[PDB]
Amino acid sequence: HHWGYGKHNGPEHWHKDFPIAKGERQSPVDIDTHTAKYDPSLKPLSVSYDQATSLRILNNGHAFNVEFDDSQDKAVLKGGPLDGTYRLIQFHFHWGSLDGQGSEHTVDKKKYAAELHLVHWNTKYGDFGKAVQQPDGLAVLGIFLKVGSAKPGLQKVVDVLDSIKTKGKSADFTNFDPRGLLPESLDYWTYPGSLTTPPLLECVTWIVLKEPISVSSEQVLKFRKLNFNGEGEPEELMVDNWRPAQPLKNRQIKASFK
Ligand SMILES: NS(=O)(=O)c1cc(C(=O)NCCO)c(SC2CCCCC2)cc1Cl
Ligand SMILES: [Zn+2]
Repeated sequence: HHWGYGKHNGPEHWHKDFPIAKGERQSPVDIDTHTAKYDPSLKPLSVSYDQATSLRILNNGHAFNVEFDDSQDKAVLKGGPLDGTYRLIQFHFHWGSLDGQGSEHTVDKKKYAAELHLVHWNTKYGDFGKAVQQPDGLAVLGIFLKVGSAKPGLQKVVDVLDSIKTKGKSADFTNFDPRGLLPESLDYWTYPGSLTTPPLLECVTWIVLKEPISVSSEQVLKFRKLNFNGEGEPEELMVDNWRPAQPLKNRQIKASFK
């Protein structure tokens, strides 16, 4: 039946329902750090999350989303490679069954334990659903996670996961500050790509930070206790919910640094 990450419905099957899976600007990609060229014309990124209003956390059967009120200009991304203003709508993660895999992007073929995606939509198109129909509709800030020291700012998310164990469960999640998930440096790579989940639309400017954040083994172990299945169905741990790297094709990855 429906797409997922399992034995029979995972990434290698998605093209049959979503032929753009084999398109010309698919994500994620391996970032070859020696080939990415420093681009002096990029700007510092502007991440303005001071007025971010979180509302709720949802297990959607693929990952979990932390949702924001995007009905006004509050939490916005701009600058860097972007023109105009992009509003935060949600964040989620991809992660592995073991610490040696889980990220979607890779760096010189290195896999991180997990990757955080902060999803934003371009306010010139009025709403998220119109934005995903445009080549410059979305901007995703991607952040790698390695296992080491705990990330204090992640603990509020970790502790609510037992309340949204299974697909379709949600919980109130107000007053969460996403600034606590950022690394110290905003040095980044950028390229034109796609959603990494069906429908795989080619509507995303990717901005991938170079500096990972560190989370503890105990924090990532709580992610791995979530379930892909619904309540009362046989348990399928939510692990390995990442799409592998796709062909770069006719694209350049640009560096904001060096
Ligand atoms: N992994 S990613 O490329 O950052 C990305 C993921 C999703 C997303 O939440 N996917 C889960 C299955 O729908 C969404 S929202 C989703 C996709 C379009 C229709 C609305 C649901 C947007 C992005 Cl950019
Ligand atoms: Zn994602």
